Amino acid sequence: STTEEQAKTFLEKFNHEAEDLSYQSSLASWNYNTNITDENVQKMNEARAKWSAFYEEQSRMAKTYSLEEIQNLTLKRQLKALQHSGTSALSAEKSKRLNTILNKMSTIYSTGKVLDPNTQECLALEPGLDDIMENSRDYNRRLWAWEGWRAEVGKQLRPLYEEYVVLENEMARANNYEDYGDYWRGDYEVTGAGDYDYSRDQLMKDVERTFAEIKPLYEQLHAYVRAKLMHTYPSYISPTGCLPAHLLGDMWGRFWTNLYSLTVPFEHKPSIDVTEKMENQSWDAERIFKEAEKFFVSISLPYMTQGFWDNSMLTEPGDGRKVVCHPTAWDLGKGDFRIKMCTKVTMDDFLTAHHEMGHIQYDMAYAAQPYLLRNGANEGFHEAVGEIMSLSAATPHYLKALGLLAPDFHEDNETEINFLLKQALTIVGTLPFTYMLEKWRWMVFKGEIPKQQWMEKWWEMKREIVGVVEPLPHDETYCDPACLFHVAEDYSFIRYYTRTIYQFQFHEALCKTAKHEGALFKCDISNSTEAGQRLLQMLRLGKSEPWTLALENIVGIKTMDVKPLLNYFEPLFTWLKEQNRNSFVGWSTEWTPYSD
Amino acid sequence: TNLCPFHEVFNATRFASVYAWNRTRISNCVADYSVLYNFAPFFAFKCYGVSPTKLNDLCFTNVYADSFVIKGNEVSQIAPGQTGNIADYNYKLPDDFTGCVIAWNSNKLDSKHSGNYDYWYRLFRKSKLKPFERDISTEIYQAGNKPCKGVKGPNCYFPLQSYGFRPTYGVGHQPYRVVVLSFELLHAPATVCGP
Ligand SMILES: *[C@@H]1O[C@H](CO)[C@@H](O)[C@H](O)[C@H]1NC(C)=O
Ligand SMILES: *[C@@H]1O[C@H](CO)[C@@H](O)[C@H](O)[C@H]1NC(C)=O
Ligand SMILES: *[C@@H]1O[C@H](CO)[C@@H](O)[C@H](O)[C@H]1NC(C)=O
Ligand SMILES: *[C@@H]1O[C@H](CO)[C@@H](O)[C@H](O)[C@H]1NC(C)=O
Ligand SMILES: *[C@@H]1O[C@H](CO)[C@@H](O)[C@H](O)[C@H]1NC(C)=O
Ligand SMILES: *[C@@H]1O[C@H](CO)[C@@H](O)[C@H](O)[C@H]1NC(C)=O
Ligand SMILES: [Cl-]
Repeated sequence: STTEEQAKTFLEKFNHEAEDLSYQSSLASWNYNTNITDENVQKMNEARAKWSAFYEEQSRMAKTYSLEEIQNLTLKRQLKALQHSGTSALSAEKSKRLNTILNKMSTIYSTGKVLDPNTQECLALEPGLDDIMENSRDYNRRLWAWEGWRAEVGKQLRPLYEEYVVLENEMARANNYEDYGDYWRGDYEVTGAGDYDYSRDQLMKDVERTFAEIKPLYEQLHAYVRAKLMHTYPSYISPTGCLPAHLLGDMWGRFWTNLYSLTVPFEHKPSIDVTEKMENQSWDAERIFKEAEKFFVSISLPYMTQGFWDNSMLTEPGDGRKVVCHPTAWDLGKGDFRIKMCTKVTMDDFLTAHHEMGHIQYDMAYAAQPYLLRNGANEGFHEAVGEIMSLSAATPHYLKALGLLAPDFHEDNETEINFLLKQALTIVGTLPFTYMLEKWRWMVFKGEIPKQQWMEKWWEMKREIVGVVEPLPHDETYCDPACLFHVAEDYSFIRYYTRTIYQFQFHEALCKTAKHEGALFKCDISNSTEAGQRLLQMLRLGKSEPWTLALENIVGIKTMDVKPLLNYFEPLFTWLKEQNRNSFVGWSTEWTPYSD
Repeated sequence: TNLCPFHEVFNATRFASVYAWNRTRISNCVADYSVLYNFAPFFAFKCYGVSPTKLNDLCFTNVYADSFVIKGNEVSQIAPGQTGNIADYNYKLPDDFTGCVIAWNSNKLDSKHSGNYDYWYRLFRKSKLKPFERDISTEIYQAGNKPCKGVKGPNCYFPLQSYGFRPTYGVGHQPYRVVVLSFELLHAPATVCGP
């Protein structure tokens, strides 16, 4: 009458019997995203229905086995995931209504149009209205064209989200939680290990300390952007103050890349554009990732299996099939590794291929781990690991080595300054907005503010740390944060904040072992077999051991810091300080634009 | 010399599960092991006991053969004196067995589209399989205080599981036909001796 062998045998049977139901369920989805038609969706749903029921019925029997008697740590780590249930905790009504609410939010975000101009011009949200937002140069046009989304979709989605908050507040507390914020933060908690313990309350302090050391760079960049935008758009945007909500390229202000044309460091000079060197010298789609596989081999990593070059789709359909292609890299299960991507000859496809191959190699690295541990250490490792090598492959040294750049080329100061600013506009432009959104979400899930003051506090305390002002007031009739797709579909936003920090620490730690002397923004990791082994040590670890042990293995520092991130942008800060000598850095929140 | 089983035991159409191997006793025959090279490009030919150089001129009393169909990761598990999940519950080899092991890949025949469910491998077993031991009859494994009462449910599972075989699996999960050849010594006038 053993008390732990029972758990061991149950886990063994689950592991050995859950692979057949999952491989053929994933293959149905793969066949769906290669020829969309009536039969393929039917097959995908039919295969997913066979696994949803199995997963819902295995948890009910895994819950019986206690988590206190069990002693072996790698058994509790696997059993904890299966013990935790999902939406199958609320009663019949609270789930048959929650599912309906979620579907209604998805539908109402999907459907939307505005009619600002003559009746015939009822431009929908995408792609015409998005294009005119990201390309126009005006004030009245943008204002009267995108007052629609924050005043119609927001009004549509107020009551449903108001009900959703109180309906899902009493869903986490069923699973022994304080509020939904605890459920969201539980993805990082690791307990039961000595000297490796990270509570939910510690992550808040970690984020609040991490955000404090990036303020000088953001303030300097904000001052530079404001100074340029005063010159570009006249009679508006007061010389000292905050930026308007619109006018910043993308609507929600997540990215700042579309303002690159507005703000360029040094004009009359060309950036590195390796697209004609790939055109005059003929180069097809196969070699585009064949050379990437060559690079992965050069960093001393295993080759790609033959079960990848026969079946994976790597170009335009070209045979009458209708498929919507976005760059992904599937992991079908038992030994299968496939990549689907529409390839065209530019840098964007090249770097995207590098990213997808990097993270599919990460997926292949931990293939030996059981089914319940075939994932990254945390939810932010895959994207950061993939992006590290895309960043490392963008250097001019590696490009010259591959033969794409002229041998008789010397990297000028202006070109490297432009490259640094182009990366900064997209990297540091998302950090304070992501932190803003996640802080507001957490603070509203905890119920700190009343439900009668939802948008007033949102705008007032966004104008403080993001420093973006909003034209005209919104007196609790306009659900503003609902415009984002991630908020409407209930997706996590912390991953994007921590991914940048993780990748910037990983880059420095990896290139210190590669023995590169000089600047960090032109550092390259190739022909570095020992560095490849150091990285593979972390990659092969999997999720068996707590992510901070992986952090210590790859780097050696338990906590996460921004000093590696600040090392990359030191020349940018040094130059920008010299550029700003007659301007006043700061976003004193006193002026408003809605003064009639 | 006359249609010895050394070829007719490899070209068989349907093989057996790993727990019901078809042992064959090799009668009087000549031990020409260099003609097996004319049957397929084998994947594994390494073999223990006697170095292959000396195998040209040797003689023994009787030779026994066993046939399986197994995955790829478990090919290295059939080596003597190893521990695992198939080498200790379905087929265990003696530590000092003086025979040879041959295995070759068969994925264009053993794997069908939409899955082929005709092979099995045991997973649950109370004791440990002694070297050269077999058992085919299954019983509902007792993994609980409550008696199984001949049925499944809580703590009572089914040992045998079907080998999932698909034509798109990686090299790791490709079916591999396996034949194990072992030599025996007695105190009788020997029958099989090499040329
Ligand atoms: C298109 O659909 C057919 C349905 O018969 C199926 O073979 C597959 O999903 C697609 N075929 C090709 C060649 O893309
Ligand atoms: C937990 O069990 C596994 C086998 O499933 C074993 O390899 C591991 O060593 C055990 N944990 C410890 C701490 O020994
Ligand atoms: C790696 O070494 C080879 C040696 O021939 C060299 O050609 C290649 O450019 C190197 N890769 C780099 C420097 O990225
Ligand atoms: C780049 O460095 C050179 C080094 O002499 C200097 O002359 C030039 O002014 C610099 N350009 C900048 C900092 O934009
Ligand atoms: C066992 O061997 C006998 C004699 O060769 C053969 O006829 C029979 O079919 C074999 N079993 C299997 C699984 O084919
Ligand atoms: C197996 O049988 C087929 C048909 O007789 C024959 O062509 C083949 O040569 C045999 N296998 C060997 C010994 O390679
Ligand atoms: Cl805004």
